[PDB]
Amino acid sequence: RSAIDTIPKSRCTAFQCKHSAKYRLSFCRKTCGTA
Repeated sequence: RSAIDTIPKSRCTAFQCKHSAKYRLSFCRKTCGTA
């Protein structure tokens, strides 16, 4: 339950941050403040 890649190297992942949206942002966003 930790980061994935390119994201805010912490605990945000499209596997959490925003499940049905990883193909919309890229991976991380809402809980990632990155995209």
